[PDB]
Amino acid sequence: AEQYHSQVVGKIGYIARCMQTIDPENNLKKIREDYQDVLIWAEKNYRFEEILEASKSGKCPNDLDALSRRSLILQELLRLVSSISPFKMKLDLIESQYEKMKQHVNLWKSDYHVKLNQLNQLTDYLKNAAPTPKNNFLRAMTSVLQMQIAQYGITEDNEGINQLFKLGLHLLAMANEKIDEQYHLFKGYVKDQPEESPFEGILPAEDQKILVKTMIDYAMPKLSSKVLQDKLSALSSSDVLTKTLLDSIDRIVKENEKLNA
Repeated sequence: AEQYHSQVVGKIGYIARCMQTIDPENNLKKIREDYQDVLIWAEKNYRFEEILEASKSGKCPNDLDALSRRSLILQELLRLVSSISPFKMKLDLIESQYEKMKQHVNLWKSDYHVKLNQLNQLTDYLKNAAPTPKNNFLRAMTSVLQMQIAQYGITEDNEGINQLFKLGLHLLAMANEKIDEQYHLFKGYVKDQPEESPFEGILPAEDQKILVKTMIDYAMPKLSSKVLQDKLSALSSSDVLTKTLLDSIDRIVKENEKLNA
């Protein structure tokens, strides 16, 4: 009996704490407007017994099932903001993304939810992943994924975002011994995406250098002359992995075929 209204007070506070975690500076006026009937009981110095009585007498929203459904929506919005960190979504997009989540007929079978699930699976795997070429490839693309979700959201049709999910999950499914398949996937991604330097501002400068060295060290054993070896080493001066760099390596690899039958 009194346990139920204690749950109502708890759920009211949980929603407010979720809102405070998302928006501590009170910038999301539209989302807070949707929850003002709940938030008001936590931003005034009501004591527990007062909110408990407010639930017993109906002065606050006291349908526990309805409060939980509203809470899960806000929890999914917080997960979106948390899952893209260290990248940040602008205020108006946070609120428009919330509106899409709120208005969905079944949010928990939507691709918004499934995309968040699979994004978290990538970041979870990367937590304790050894710095192999495969995982460095995956970390680079997962970071681009987070940045594109922060810019475009998680609800609209985006072939770039789906391709990053696809290629990222494929790297995770690849065996550590399928080296040529890992590089073919990664090189293929950089060539097929539209940005000339798709990792600048997204990866740390040292991570970009490691990617450059990974491409050089992969192609170097194939070369059959010092002249072509020197041309490839001349490319290792680049601190950024660009589409141009990859094409310049492929031209050297192509020239090497003239020295082989």
